[PDB]
Amino acid sequence: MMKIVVNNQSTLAAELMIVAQENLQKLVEQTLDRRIFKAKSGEVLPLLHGDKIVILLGLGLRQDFIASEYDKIIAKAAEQLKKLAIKEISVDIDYAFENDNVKQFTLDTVRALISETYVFDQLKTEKENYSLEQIELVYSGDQDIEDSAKIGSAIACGQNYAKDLQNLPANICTTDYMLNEARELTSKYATFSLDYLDQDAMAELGMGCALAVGRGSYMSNYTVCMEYKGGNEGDAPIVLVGKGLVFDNGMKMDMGGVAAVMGTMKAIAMLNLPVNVVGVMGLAENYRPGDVLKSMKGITVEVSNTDAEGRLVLCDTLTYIGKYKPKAVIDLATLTGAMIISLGDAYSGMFANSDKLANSLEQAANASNDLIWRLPLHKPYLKKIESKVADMDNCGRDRSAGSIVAALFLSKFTEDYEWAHLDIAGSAMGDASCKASGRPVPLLVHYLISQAKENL
Amino acid sequence: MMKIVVNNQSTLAAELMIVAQENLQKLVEQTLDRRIFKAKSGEVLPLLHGDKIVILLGLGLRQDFIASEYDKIIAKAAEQLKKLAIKEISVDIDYAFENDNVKQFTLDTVRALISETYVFDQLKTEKENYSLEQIELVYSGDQDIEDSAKIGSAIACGQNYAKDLQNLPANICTTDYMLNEARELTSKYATFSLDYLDQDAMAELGMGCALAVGRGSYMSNYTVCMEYKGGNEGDAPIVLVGKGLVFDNGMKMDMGGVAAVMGTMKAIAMLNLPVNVVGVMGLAENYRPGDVLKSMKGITVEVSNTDAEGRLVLCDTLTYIGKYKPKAVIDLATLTGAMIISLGDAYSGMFANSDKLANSLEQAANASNDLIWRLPLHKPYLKKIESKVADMDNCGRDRSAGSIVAALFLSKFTEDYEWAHLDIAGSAMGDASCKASGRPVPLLVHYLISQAKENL
Amino acid sequence: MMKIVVNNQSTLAAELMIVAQENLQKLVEQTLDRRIFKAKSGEVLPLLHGDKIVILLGLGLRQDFIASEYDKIIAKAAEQLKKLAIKEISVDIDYAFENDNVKQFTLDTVRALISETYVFDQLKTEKENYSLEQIELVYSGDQDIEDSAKIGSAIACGQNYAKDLQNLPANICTTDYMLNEARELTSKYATFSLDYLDQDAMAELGMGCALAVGRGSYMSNYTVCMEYKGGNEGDAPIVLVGKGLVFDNGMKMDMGGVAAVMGTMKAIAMLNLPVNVVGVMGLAENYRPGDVLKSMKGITVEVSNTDAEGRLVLCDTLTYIGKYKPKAVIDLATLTGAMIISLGDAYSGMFANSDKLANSLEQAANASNDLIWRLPLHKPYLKKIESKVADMDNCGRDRSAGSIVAALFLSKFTEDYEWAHLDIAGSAMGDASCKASGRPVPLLVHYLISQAKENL
Ligand SMILES: [Cl-]
Ligand SMILES: [Cl-]
Ligand SMILES: [Cl-]
Ligand SMILES: [Cl-]
Ligand SMILES: [Cl-]
Ligand SMILES: [Cl-]
Ligand SMILES: [Cl-]
Ligand SMILES: [Cl-]
Ligand SMILES: [Cl-]
Ligand SMILES: [Cl-]
Ligand SMILES: [Cl-]
Ligand SMILES: [Cl-]
Ligand SMILES: [Cl-]
Ligand SMILES: [Cl-]
Ligand SMILES: [Cl-]
Ligand SMILES: [K+]
Ligand SMILES: [K+]
Ligand SMILES: [K+]
Ligand SMILES: [K+]
Ligand SMILES: [K+]
Ligand SMILES: [K+]
Ligand SMILES: [K+]
Ligand SMILES: [K+]
Ligand SMILES: [K+]
Repeated sequence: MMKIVVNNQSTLAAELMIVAQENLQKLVEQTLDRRIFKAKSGEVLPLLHGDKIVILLGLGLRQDFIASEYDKIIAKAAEQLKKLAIKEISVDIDYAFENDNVKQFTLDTVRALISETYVFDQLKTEKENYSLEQIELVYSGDQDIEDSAKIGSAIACGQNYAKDLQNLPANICTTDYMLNEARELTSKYATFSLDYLDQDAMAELGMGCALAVGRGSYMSNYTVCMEYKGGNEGDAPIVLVGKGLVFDNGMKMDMGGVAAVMGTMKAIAMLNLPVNVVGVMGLAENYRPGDVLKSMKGITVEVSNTDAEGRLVLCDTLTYIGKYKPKAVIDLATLTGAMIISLGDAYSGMFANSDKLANSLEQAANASNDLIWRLPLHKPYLKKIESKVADMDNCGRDRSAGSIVAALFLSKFTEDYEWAHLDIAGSAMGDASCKASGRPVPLLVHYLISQAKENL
Repeated sequence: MMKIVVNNQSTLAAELMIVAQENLQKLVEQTLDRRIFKAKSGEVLPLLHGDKIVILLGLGLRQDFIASEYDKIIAKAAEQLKKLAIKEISVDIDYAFENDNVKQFTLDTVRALISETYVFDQLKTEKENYSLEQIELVYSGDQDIEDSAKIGSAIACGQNYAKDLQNLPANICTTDYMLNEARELTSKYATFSLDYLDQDAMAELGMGCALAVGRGSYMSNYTVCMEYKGGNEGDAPIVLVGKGLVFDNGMKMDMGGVAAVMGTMKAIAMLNLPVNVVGVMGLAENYRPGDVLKSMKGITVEVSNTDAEGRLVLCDTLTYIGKYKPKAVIDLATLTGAMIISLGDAYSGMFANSDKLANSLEQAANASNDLIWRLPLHKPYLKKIESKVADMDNCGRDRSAGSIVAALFLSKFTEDYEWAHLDIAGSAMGDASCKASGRPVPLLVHYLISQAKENL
Repeated sequence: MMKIVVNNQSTLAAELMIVAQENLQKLVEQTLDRRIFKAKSGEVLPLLHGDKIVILLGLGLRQDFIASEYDKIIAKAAEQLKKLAIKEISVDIDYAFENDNVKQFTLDTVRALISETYVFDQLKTEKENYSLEQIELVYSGDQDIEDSAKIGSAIACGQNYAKDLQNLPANICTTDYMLNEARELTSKYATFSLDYLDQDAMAELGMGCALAVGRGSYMSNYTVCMEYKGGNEGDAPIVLVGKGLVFDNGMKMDMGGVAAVMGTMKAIAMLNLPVNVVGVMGLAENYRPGDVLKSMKGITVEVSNTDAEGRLVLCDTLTYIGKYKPKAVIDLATLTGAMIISLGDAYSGMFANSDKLANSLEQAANASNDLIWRLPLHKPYLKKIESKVADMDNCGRDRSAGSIVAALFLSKFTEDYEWAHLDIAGSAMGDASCKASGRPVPLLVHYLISQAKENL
């Protein structure tokens, strides 16, 4: 596997010097060796002069530094690593910002490095044969950063797993494929258990909304539950709900919901978090316009928009998970294109029926720099999905407050939970980058770690 | 004019009873007179039984009550008022919610009544000949509500004026027409003064962005400044900047920016606020794709989107107002259609480069229930308007984070102010209601009143 | 200015080693210094180890090498040059392909280097302040390459000038601006003379097609002629005709036609070619659908497509240039979007009414690797522009054989010349690269040089 260690000097054959612009001069003294690299944000200079390779990466000035953009900077170094085929790297952070707290910066540096050196060649004939085998984090200060490195490593491992699942094509990534992934993941840890419903079970429960979305398909619906019993027995679990509609459209809406749940379950299992968590996945493949379905809850839904099938899967799943008597429920869905227009790729939009939960997610977002922006769950917009023939419509007649309307639809099914909804259409896919990001795995693991600490 | 008085009993020939559902029974005792009206939110029952007419209007239960929707409820009564031709009305609020603070509820009731009985028949041959001549607010409690009524009245007067200006057609509402409105408004109050630039003056200042938007038109550009010297001489003014691009398109983007500035200037003049305020209006009428302009600031702007001309007018105006050395600058623009998708009609989206200012606007929004939602001014999205041939583009190449991008463009021109930008495309026009609302006049007057009090 | 010299060893402080993969080993012996760079096509490795910087640039294997793509490879080195701020560079070509003839490779290397280090910051506030000041071409063989370097230099100077003109925005690049460029260029060389027609002159000649295209605009039409009298007096000139419709649309059709004429006139003036050449520019700015115009030739043209105005300018200009009694006439026009669909960015599509001329252009294209593909001037497609009300239509009723139809339209005006038409919509702009290329300046200068040699 990947070796992550921490040390107070650099001992590998290649080194990556991460340099704040205000520390450039000091670095120069310790070393126009002087003039050539100015340590500007994202600037990269590989010095192959010594027998050992040295790559300088600039951060610019503290006052211009947006932490949420740090992956984009590390990306620059990661290209050089791949290009020079460097598999073992010492990462010296002594010349970064004095102000920044080292623990989070360590966590982030390790995470971004492992994340940005990710490669997908599963379906290619020519293999890249490149990956990092070792990172030696080099730090001279007095702070304990060992664990931070371990966590950033685990998270990056989960983001990359999420990326794998988002990158698979729909004909390979079938509902059976996903069900098998859940089996293979749960088999690897004694703390895991797997429960799931097939169509028959789902039909006995009256899950009319979710079953209708797959009605026409050859791929079976499944509601898959990975119970991670990290915490004390009987303590209420945190439930993560992911939407995994194969071949979903809004432009294409990928597996990001379930991909991030998988990625998050893997990470917390690796870190062995002392918290109870259930990862739940609603699986289906893509029932005419105007049909009326009966949800498990018993609310009748007129499906006015055939494009909006993803929410139908999420509503029955959200009703079903109530059995867990969850302390919190967070769902993740590449749910609306409106989200990209509202916030772009940088933020996951979030909606919550609980200020306490919203706050915790906001703290996790600040800590991890996996950015969220809360949007208002504005009840009067419920009128936009009144229906002539049914209890409610699934979608408004126009595009206005689209994401809000979608969250409101779901909110009819979650009134008994403390609940948050992350619309990750932008944050998971990009907005024209079109690249799997593995988000919001980092946010969720920070949130879960914070909840796990509150346990002790 | 309109008579607003306050009294502890009802003495006019028609009465409007505003009834919380929890107080229905109590109202019945004081009076199937019983069974017929249930005081549901917005329910209306006119009793023409007595010689005096009595209209009952329900509020539903406290726990279901969204204050920001109160105009929609009052609207129901206002239809009855017009239909029954009632010009003098006693408004009894003793049966409304006990919990609600009476002062704000009084202010809101008076405002909504005057606002919702608004009529526009200026260009019609058949006149409605309807308006409220007198409201007697009836309240039995110990709170002093006289002033609250006066304020709600002034605000509604400003909203209606704003509605008039939004409702005028572009061929009547010329830049000259607007300039004359500013003259007529400033002539009515000793506290007002008028300064303005014509094209020649604007060209001497190098206002290349704003001048370019009107370059082709017969209607002249103007930058119109209404200085309201309510406060102590030499105290830094609050500057309100409005975008008034005649015949603007994004669907059509109306005069809402300048209309709300006008409405706000009228209201604070009527209330005689002890605060220094300058209302500024950038006027122009609708220069090919790809042109490069030099702003007054000297930044060069490639105009990639011919639709996005409104921001060009706002940037030069924002630079120009710096002369005032304003304590705060708030601009208002029906700027993007993206806003309607993000938030719909209920919220003005806001962006701020100052947390202090954002907070004050958030307090005003809470107080008045003229809702705002802060969106993030996310600097990395500046990349979306990098330009090959110029300092910057005016618009991104796609629709993503559109409103944010527009705010970021403007933010390049306001780095020296505490500054907020209200995108009122949704809140001023509706999202398919398509009706002038006079917003955000109510928000701005609350904000200004709060600032005026902090003066003493 | 730029210093270009030739030498048999490298004497500047930075060096660029251009390395064929089959010569990598040999280079290594002369020098894992070994393992790291594999000389793959476009691979770049800057060695800042010595006091002098050394950049290695790979070509891959001879059998995989497409010469027309060489600029894309040089581009890789040019980024490093700019990034390391290297202004003086020795370019060693001894390790390139043995098979390639050195003269053309020298010409191409110099041209691509100067072309790919081009910067446009005319309208920017922040200047790049970067350009090559000196290239020392290093070659150990027995071939005389001095002149080749001079020519490649002149051509790159013309391509960059063309790029400048394509990159200017329409509001800066007015018909007056272009007329002034022709004045400034003709003033710099005794061999140049300037004749031109304004609108009045054009109207006396009956140029009804060209005048109609600008009829509505403020920018005047001009037909601008730069007579370059390099050759013997009285010898028939080669006429290059360029279409320069400001703000033209098809997506946007730029100044590429006149830009390349300008660039070509500059280059041959610098090289002092002993050939008679007239560069002619039809200038206008953007007359309803269905109008009938009388061309100078007297053919009546129904303008069915308002988008197709560019050809109307070209037809009157083509008639007019007959006065020169030209030996050959080549026109260049970003004329159809169809071209990009047919051939993409790599080829200029060409049409000719003369096999002799087509052949010469094909030889120039082979020599310079400024690629052309001849398309058929298929007379039966003349039926697609038959007109009910006029001699002919300007455009077909559908998109089929669009470029061919456009060439056929023009061919009605050139039956007395040996004539070629280059549709450079793809080759000048890119197809989503969207980048000015300065093509086909290189092709035209090779053609002209070849014609100049045939003179002696
Ligand atoms: Cl990994
Ligand atoms: Cl959906
Ligand atoms: Cl939507
Ligand atoms: Cl609850
Ligand atoms: Cl923990
Ligand atoms: Cl009024
Ligand atoms: Cl705009
Ligand atoms: Cl937009
Ligand atoms: Cl400030
Ligand atoms: Cl006050
Ligand atoms: Cl040059
Ligand atoms: Cl054309
Ligand atoms: Cl075509
Ligand atoms: Cl001939
Ligand atoms: Cl020659
Ligand atoms: K297990
Ligand atoms: K199925
Ligand atoms: K949308
Ligand atoms: K006055
Ligand atoms: K004008
Ligand atoms: K939009
Ligand atoms: K001359
Ligand atoms: K003209
Ligand atoms: K086409």
